[PDB]
Amino acid sequence: GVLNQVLNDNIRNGHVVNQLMEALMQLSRQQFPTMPVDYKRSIQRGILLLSNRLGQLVDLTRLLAYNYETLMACITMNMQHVQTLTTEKLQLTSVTSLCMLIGNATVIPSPQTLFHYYNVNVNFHSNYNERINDAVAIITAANRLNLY
Amino acid sequence: LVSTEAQIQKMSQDLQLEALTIQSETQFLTGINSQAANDCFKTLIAAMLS
Amino acid sequence: VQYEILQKTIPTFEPKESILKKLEDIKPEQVKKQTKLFRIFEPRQLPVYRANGEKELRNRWYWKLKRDTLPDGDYDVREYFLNLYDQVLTEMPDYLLLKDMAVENKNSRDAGKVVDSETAAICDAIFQDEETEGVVRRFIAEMRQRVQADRNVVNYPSILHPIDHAFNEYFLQHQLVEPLNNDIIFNYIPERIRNDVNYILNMDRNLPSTARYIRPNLLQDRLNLHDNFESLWDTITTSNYILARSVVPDLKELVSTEAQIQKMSQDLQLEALTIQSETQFLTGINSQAANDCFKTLIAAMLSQRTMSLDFVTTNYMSLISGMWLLTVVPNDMFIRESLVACQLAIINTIIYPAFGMQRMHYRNGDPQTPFQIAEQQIQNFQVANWLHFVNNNQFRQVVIDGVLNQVLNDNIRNGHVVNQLMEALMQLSRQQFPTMPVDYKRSIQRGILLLSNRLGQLVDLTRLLAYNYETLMACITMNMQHVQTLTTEKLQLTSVTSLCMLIGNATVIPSPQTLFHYYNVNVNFHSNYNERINDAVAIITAANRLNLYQKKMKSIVEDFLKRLQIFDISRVPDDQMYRLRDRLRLLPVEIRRLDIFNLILMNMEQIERASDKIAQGVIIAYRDMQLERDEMYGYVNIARNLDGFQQINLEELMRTGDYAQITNMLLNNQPVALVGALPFITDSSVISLVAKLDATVFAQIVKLRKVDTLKPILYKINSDSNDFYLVANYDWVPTSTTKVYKQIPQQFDFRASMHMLTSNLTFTVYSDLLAFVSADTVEPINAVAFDNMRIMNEL
Amino acid sequence: KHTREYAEFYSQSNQLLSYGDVTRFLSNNSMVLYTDVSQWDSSQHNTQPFRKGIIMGLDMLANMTNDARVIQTLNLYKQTQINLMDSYVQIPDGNVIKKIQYGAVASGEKQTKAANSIANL
Amino acid sequence: LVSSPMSILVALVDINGTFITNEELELEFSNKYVRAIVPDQTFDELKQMLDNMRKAGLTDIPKMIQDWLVDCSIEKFPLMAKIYSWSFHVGFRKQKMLDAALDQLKTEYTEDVDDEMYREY
Repeated sequence: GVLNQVLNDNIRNGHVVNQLMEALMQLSRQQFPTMPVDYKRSIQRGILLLSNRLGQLVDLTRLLAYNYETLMACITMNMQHVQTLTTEKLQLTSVTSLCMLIGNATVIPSPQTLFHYYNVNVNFHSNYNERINDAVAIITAANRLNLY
Repeated sequence: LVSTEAQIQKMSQDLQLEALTIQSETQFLTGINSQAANDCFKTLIAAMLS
Repeated sequence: VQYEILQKTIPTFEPKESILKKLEDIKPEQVKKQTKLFRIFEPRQLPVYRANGEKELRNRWYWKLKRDTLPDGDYDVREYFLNLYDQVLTEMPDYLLLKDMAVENKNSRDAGKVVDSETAAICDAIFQDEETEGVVRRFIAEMRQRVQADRNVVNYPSILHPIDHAFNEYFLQHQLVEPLNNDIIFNYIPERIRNDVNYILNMDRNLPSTARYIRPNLLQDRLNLHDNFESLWDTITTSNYILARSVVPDLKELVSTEAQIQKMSQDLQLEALTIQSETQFLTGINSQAANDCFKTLIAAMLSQRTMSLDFVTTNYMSLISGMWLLTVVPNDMFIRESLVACQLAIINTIIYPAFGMQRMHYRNGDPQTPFQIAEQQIQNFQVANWLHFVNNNQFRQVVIDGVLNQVLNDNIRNGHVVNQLMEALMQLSRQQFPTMPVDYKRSIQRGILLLSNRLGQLVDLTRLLAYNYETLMACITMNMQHVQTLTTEKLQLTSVTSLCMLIGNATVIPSPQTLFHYYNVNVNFHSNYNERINDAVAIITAANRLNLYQKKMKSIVEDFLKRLQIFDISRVPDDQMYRLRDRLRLLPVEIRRLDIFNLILMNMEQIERASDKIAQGVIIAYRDMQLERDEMYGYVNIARNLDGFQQINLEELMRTGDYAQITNMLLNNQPVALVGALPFITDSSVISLVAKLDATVFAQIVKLRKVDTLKPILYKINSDSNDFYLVANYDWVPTSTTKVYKQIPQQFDFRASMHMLTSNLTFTVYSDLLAFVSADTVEPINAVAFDNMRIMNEL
Repeated sequence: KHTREYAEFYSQSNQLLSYGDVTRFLSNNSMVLYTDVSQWDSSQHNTQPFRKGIIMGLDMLANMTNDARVIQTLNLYKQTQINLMDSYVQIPDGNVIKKIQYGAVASGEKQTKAANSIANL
Repeated sequence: LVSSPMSILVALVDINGTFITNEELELEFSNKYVRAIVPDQTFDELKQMLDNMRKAGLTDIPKMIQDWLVDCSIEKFPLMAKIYSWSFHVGFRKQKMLDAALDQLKTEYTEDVDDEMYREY
């Protein structure tokens, strides 16, 4: 009964990273016709820096997807997708850090962490519903009591 | 996480930003620390969840 | 004067760092020699009991593990066997002479010898024992060695467990040494060095027929580190470049710098009053620079390390020296940016202005080099021909003596390209420079004159460079892979000018001792590389075949790179090491390591079942089952097999942590067999068996959801039990509801355990074969190149 | 002298950038961070980490040469750094000389200026 | 005490054209305009510096700085430069070598440092 925003199964198993690697490898073999050769070498070597971490990136994608699904199991309110007024800024250098520093150590939410998250979500949802009920009851009572 | 000195060494050797830079400018690897990696992981998962 | 000492705590910072050696400093790994026979089992005397559990008068010998340190849990057992594989690989020798292990058999009729001393200990223990049968004593008395001097063979008696015999026999029959003689020693020299007429090779020893040597494992790179391992390849190529710099001979009897500089000053007609371009022509001309240029060029070509051109555009003599350098050295040896910069300077300073052509507007990143455009645009035939040759001058990839080598064009090797360069330069000199001031044409002419006053010296220098390159390339054992490196070696063009201006008529060629040293260093590095590849591949394959899924193999690749001794492993990221693991995983395992692992795989179950520390499982039945009669136990609740019972894998139970099935089966008293390496408690108490203690050791599994603490009871009921009379006085065969899945030890049969180990009676092994070769060089005045002519012919 | 980052040493021939180079990139999308570092003589980063970084550089350089004299020069420099890692200072105080442990950086050494520039960068 | 405010004052004056170093004394001039962006914390620090001045018995110098702070103009900045230069003419501070050294080698070394940062450095 809860709306959930789920990922492509290729993200969940991390296989899409292979395609990324494939594309990256193709980009490393390109001539860059008019580009100065030193800049071309630097760009191609960066492309290979990301491409040669194929196994680590597959592991990272699987870990991220698994953590997302496990923590999403604890969400009790509909995961409505809207474009919010203010966003969360994300540095692409932080993305580089995550891509180049991730190892092979699996980290999943602790069962107590999952229960805490689920309990906080349930408490917020129940409080939201109960305060809606209280507000609606008071408003309707005022209207029916003719408290103009 | 991968040792940050090892990864910085690798990425600096491969990128060679120092040689590309003009002699009047400074260029080097930035934001390749473990704190940034943890922040990215948390930010991605939390943003998707919320 | 009294002193006061104030100390402070400075935190200790310990940078992570390995100790890196140069290629010449890498010591060859020591030759493995076996001193004792490898043994996993030994004979041990145990009391035996009758069918009713009564103790017999005589004991019995059984095979028992020498080191019973075998852990609990199936995964830990497989890890133990991986460690055993490592131990056996460490103990596997390179060669074997059994007379070293031979000891006196004091009970032999002929006072003969046996191998090893532990066999003699067993022989004494069996012979002196009163319970030993006289047939065994006769057999021990007949145990002696047999020598065959004509065959150079010796056979020794040995007492070994069948698995011990298998391992030792494999060691004996798969040794690495092989016959050595003078023909082999000379064939060890590279063929091109032997075929060279400039070297005379001599020997003053006749190696005996009983001499041996171990061949280096010179397989070409199975990892292809030249492909996509750019940092590791950069390290390898830098090490090769440093090694090559040390073997390039120093130029001798160069032209005096003072005399040459005076001659150049006279030729240039330098004026004190005027600022001139010719004044810079003399910059940085010295013998040290000439030697540096020679070493840099030859070492970079040998190691295939990319070079970078460093020059000042205001120095035109540097540009003419660069013309010569680009003529002789293939342009792919230079980083593209420096090559195009030097070519553009040459074009726009010498070529286009000579012909009145508008200055080239060359674009950074252009697909064509400046010389490639000039070749199409230049109409003079000589200049265009030289430009075309420089554009198309390339190394030839050729496999010589099984090694990939980069070969210079034959016209470079005999110095004929210098004539084409000189024809182009003379054509440039004849030009008018229509758009330039006459002084500019004068400066260009004076630089060309400086270069062309030494045409014969340049031909000789090109021939010398090519000859030294190919002679030192004969000593390379690993494939010369042509690929641009991450970092380059800087080559100042003033050094090229110094080499061109100061080269004399003296011919210098690599010393035979220098060639042998270079070859030995290369062979040592190649052999160490191959051996460490073999070790890593064997360990990785064994771990995969042992199902060690929790093992992180970063440690194995880290050790492999550490033993390569030239890589700073602490700065190698884990991704690169796991890529190396992936590449290693695709290589076949070396024959000896593979066979040793096959023996271990075949015999590991038996070795594990020989352990007294652990059992292979526990059958929880809920019915009375009579204890088995075994001579070395009495009555024992042992199960030889798990037939007829549902099996719960304890390794899977511990991995998944799901105790639902086992808890349900324990609560419902459903017969089961918990399978996995377990510790057990040995209990000789008959009352404990009557009390059914063994059936009480499973409720903790339900209580705590743990199987680590599980320790089934092994009953050992015989006349040594305190309450054994109950068995004896009631014609009662003990029964139990729980059985311990375990095997009984195998009896030690002395006659069956005797094996005649055969080896060579005696030989001597040699390490450095080139030590037996004394080499010398002909007079350098008469040293000839490939074309049968003297390398340098100028007066 | 040819590295622009080292303001103390950078110069084409002999003269330093006495007016400095900071105003080129001052803009409304730019900010300049400046810090006084005159008090970083006994800081923890001028202790073992700094000297051992220099020592590691020397160890790397030792593998790039075949000349015994260059290797001996590098060894002597490394020994100077090793000795200066565990150093004490003398300070008089009336009639008693205090020997105070000091494994940090100070002027009066040949490499102080350039080494401080390297460490600060 | 008197020289402290300058380190903040330089950050309160907008650029209306400036110099740009080219090579060691060579200046190319820009007409670039840059506004001075100053957070409230910097103003609090300047207030604290003036309070320290007054706590030491200074009345005229902090009053001059406050008067200049009304406009923060470069035309009246010569008075700030004057105060800065004058501060250094109150002589040297030739304290005992013991006290000066102990001030120099006053260290609080800790094992609680960022290992990653130190290894990278």
